[PDB]
Amino acid sequence: MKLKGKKALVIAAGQGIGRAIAEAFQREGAEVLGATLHPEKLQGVVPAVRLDARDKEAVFRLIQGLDRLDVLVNAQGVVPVGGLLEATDQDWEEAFLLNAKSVFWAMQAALPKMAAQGGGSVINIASVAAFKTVPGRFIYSATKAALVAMTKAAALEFAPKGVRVNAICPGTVDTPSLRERAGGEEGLRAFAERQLLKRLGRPEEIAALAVYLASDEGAFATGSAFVVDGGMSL
Amino acid sequence: MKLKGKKALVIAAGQGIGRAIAEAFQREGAEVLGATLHPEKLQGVVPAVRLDARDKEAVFRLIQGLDRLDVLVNAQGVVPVGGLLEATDQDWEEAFLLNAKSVFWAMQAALPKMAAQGGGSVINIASVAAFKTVPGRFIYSATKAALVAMTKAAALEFAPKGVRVNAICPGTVDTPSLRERAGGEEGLRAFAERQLLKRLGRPEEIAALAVYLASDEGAFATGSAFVVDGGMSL
Amino acid sequence: MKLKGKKALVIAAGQGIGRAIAEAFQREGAEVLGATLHPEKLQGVVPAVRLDARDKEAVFRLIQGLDRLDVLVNAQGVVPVGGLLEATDQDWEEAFLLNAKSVFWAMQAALPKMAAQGGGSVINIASVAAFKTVPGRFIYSATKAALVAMTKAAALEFAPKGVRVNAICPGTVDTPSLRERAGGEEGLRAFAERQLLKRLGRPEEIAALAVYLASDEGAFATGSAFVVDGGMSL
Amino acid sequence: MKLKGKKALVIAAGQGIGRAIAEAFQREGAEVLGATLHPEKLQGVVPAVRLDARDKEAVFRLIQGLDRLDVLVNAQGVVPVGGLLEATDQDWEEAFLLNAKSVFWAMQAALPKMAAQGGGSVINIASVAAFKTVPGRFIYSATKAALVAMTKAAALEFAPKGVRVNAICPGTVDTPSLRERAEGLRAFAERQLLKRLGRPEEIAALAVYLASDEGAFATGSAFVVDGGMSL
Ligand SMILES: [Cl-]
Repeated sequence: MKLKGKKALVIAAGQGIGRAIAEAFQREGAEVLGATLHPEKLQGVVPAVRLDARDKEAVFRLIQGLDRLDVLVNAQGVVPVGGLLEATDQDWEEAFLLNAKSVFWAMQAALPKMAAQGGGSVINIASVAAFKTVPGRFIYSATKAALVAMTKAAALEFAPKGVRVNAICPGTVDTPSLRERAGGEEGLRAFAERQLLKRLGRPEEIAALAVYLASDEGAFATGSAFVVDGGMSL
Repeated sequence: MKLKGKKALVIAAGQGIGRAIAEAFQREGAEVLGATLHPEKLQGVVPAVRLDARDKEAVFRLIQGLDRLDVLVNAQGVVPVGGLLEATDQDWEEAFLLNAKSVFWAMQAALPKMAAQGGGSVINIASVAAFKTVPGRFIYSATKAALVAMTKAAALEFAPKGVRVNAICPGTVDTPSLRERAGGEEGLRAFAERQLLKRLGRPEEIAALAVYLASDEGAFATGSAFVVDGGMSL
Repeated sequence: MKLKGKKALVIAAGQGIGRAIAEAFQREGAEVLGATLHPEKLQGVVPAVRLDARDKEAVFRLIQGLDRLDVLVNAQGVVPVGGLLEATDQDWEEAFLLNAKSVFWAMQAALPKMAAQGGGSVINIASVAAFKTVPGRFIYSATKAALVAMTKAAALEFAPKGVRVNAICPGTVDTPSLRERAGGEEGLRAFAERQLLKRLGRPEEIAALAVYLASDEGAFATGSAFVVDGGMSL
Repeated sequence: MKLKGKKALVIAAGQGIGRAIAEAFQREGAEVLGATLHPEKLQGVVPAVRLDARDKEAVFRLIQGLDRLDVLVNAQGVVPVGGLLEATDQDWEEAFLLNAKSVFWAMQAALPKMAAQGGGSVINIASVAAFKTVPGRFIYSATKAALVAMTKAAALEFAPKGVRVNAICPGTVDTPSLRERAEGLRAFAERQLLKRLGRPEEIAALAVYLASDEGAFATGSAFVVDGGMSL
């Protein structure tokens, strides 16, 4: 319905938000390719290709190899944990690489391609951590603030070329990566109890917003950072 | 099919964004009640009722008279024109009454009722003027900043009761009221030429986002202000 | 030394933050006039004039009657308390009148005057409530968000004239009116203990920032909102 | 009189905003040490030491070697130019190292020390580019947004220990680096609302407030001083 005739690439489509967005896009009629470290995770759900988003050459090769790209979703990311003194140089470099530099490359590859094919939509999954300080997320927040600034910079520069660039900034969403950090879904029951809404977000809730941004009806949004966080940053 | 179960009330559903939202809500399966000063405009389009949002008793009577209310959309508003010295006390009183005070009343009426029924979704149509300073919008900008603050306050307070409260913040959208502002359709191209995208927003672009926020998929968004402004605040 | 040869008007200079600003201004060499409902509180401290900031005519008459005005400080304000359903129309009208409309009037009177003399500085005392949602401040936060938007709108309009307009956004500051709504000392003390810094802000901490903004060294700040809130909005 | 008896370290104190801050601190009574790649620029005027802020070991050694430290200013930085496609990975690495990672290190060294010795004030010189998008500043904007996020994170974590952490976010300030980037200045001043560039002294006076006892209620703040350019 809403994405028929659109060609989409979703980076880190193997699980969680990335996967939910790939599945939602396909449901709305998009031709979707899910790039991920573990394409077997997508066996029989969405077309998939192996991609390590840390690999610049592979990111440029994949995007430049596509015939047409209408929507690019950057869902790749890692959540280092720790306050200022717990954080290490290795945390810093790993997180800035995957959370921000990877997206830099993907946009470098995709935006000219898109501009030269008329237009497009780029959707970066950031985090509410870009705006809201919480304990033990020193490195993570810095990477995500960088990502939002980059989203807006790209949006301004390519607006005259028909390419929209936006970020979605989720709060705490129940994902496989969250479960392994918090120890299963009843590990999650504790923190879900602390939320205002007494529950955690769903990947589907984030995917539906991405569908909007990818759609023809999302075409007047650019340079925006959409917070979906259950009121946690209030 | 995103709203098939839901009862929605749209205040100022007669034209522009409010009407686009009402029509879109209708298309997505919702039972819509359109309140407006001119109910004839919704004849054969959406069920309607006559309402002057400046009248506190009328606002409370309408909302408290409803059996069940799943979605409330506050699309009422006036756009006074002028810088600081051109602005009058009459502009101030009229704009704060309609743009802000009437929403205060609508929310006072609706949020307890929604709280009791287990949840719901309130959507305030604010403006990017709440965040982005532009010339000749002194009063308008103050009212819309007030409105976003109220949106967040209500969101925090009723999040435990499962009632979401969010704002959409449009940029320059082609509406009957903008056209009357611009002195006619002839005055629109000047506005469009100032836009990064070289075109004005479409009310449908705002409506699609309201559908997301009214839907079950929007249930993790609360206290957010969604900017859809064609990049103008970059 | 820092405000030598400056003429300053402080509205609501009779107590709290307003008084600290007037005293600090005078210490730094400015000629100061403290306008207040209660001029008796300033005798033998700063030159004083009776002024009810709710009275539009009186506000214009005082400001237009001054020979030269280099600095205007709007420190007037009231803090109603309550959530959405506790808040009243009385609260709304009173708070919007004093916190926002009176500043509208004062800037209408002052800014063209300052613009004609080639520069000046307007300092509005807003609140971190303009940005940060806290329980029980529904009306207050709305009025202060309005005030910050007005600050920026005026700043943009009069920047080419060399007149700066800025807001200081304090957190919880120890003032007679805070103690009037807390108790006097005992808690009061309870609230202080619970704060991040385990103390309330001092009026002098806001006043020193006001000195910067009023001074020639503050001439490159305009349209800014300076948060001084003991970290409470983090 | 605003900083009597305070001991301050200013990193990249050799020119521009860092230099103005070091001189202002001294006029306000502080004992100042200016650290810089070019201490010869400060000599006779401000006590100075050579420091390359890119060298992690050097940063920790200087800071942990100080007797006492009441105020730390991170004024180090670089402004790469270019849009998305112009920007290079080398631009990225060099700007994130100096603009952000070196501040990470300086705070890791200084904050625990301050916490154990009666608190203090850390002032990071960011940029209004952290908030306001302008053409040709893709990398720069990313680094300064990271820096503001870091400022707020550190401020929350160390508020309970008497340490304040704040950022000043300048607009376009007349500095030797700007002049080299750009007479030249004129064309860039014409397209400013105030029809002129910021002065380093205008930033420095705000740093004095933040460093002072009267600035102690500010923490986690990002103070914009940009001539209205982000309006
Ligand atoms: Cl008073």
